[PDB]
Amino acid sequence: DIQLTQSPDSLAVSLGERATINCKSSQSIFRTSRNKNLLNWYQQRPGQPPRLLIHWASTRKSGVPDRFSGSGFGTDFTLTITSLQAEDVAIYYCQQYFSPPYTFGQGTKLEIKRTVAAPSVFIFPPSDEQLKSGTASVVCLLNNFYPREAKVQWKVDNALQSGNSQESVTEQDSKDSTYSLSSTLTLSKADYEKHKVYACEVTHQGLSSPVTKSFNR
Amino acid sequence: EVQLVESGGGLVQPGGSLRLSCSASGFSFNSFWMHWVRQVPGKGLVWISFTNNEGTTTAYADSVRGRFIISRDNAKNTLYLEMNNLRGEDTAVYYCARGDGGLDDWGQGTLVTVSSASTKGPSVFPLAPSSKGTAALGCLVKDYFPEPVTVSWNSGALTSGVHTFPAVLQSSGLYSLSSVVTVPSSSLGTQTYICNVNHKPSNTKVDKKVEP
Repeated sequence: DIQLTQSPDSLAVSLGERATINCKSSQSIFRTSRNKNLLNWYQQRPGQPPRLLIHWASTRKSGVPDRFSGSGFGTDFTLTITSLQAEDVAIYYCQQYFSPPYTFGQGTKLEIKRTVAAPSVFIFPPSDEQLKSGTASVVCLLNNFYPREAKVQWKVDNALQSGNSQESVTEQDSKDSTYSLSSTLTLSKADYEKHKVYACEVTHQGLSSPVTKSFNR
Repeated sequence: EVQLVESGGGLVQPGGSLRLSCSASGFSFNSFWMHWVRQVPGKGLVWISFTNNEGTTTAYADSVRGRFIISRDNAKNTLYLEMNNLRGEDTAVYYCARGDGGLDDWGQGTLVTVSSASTKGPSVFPLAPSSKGTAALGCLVKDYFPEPVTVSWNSGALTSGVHTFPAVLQSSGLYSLSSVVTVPSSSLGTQTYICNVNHKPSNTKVDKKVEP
């Protein structure tokens, strides 16, 4: 079948700048009749269905901003996004519409480079309803920060925790280009009642020195 | 309008069969090629199948040929995907799309989970704001299987500042997620905050009030 290779796999470009994404096909996708290269470009925004941007290698779909443009011939194709906006955060896919299977490239993840944003840190104690069940989940929230790089440390009575926490990060926001993160500390009702001070310590580029949020059991 | 809606996805035993439907509206369905595309969560788009205007020509990805059957009922404005001998590599969101230049008007997609693990409903716990100008609160949706779970706030009346975290697979093999919202601290005295959790695979619908 036809193989589509995108480059790079991931890309970070600053707001208002230009993004260049390559798509190489293993063979010609030029249909002599109609005089067209049968290449498509799609945008798949966080938690959304894919959107057609370009068909016939350079024909932009109506309603698609002129900031998006496709180019190339033969086997070498390019998607260009000028004046990068926050809502351009997505994974970009090229697709061959020449012969079945109508194969897609592996996608190119587009990260929006934005100004440094410090996280807002919030701590949540386990609920009384959960404690009854026999488990304690302690949640630490890092809200609306940039860049992604963040160190989150749990301290139970100043004793550095390890192997008992899980993290989840949201996709970059389409308006403010930030990330949000949750760190969940899981303990048994017994191991939880053994201690008093529950603290979450956050290290991020935006904060002058590591921030700490805590509660007493 | 133009609308494409996929349904029929759910939890199925490996070796099992499932039938997906794609309901088309707002256009002359019978004049267009129809495609099925799948997406393994966190992975890329994989073209699965297509059929021409009347279903005289069909094609399939190598990974599904022999197990899947694409069909269309033009009179009923529906595309179908019959899936047989399902395996773990078939676990994906399945999308349908209409043709011409490329694939357009993709639907929301339907999740197909191929697993022998049991259906399990979640437990919903509040992430209450503390007394110690903006306040954060949320709901912890814990120990469920399979995906997905949907969370809304105040029956959809609260959308601004909401972050529903991707679900994480725990050491147990059960999923868990938290949904959070930052609100003005000034509203904490009068404004009620309720997270609306729905886990359709287990018939679990939970409304949980989060109070400070």
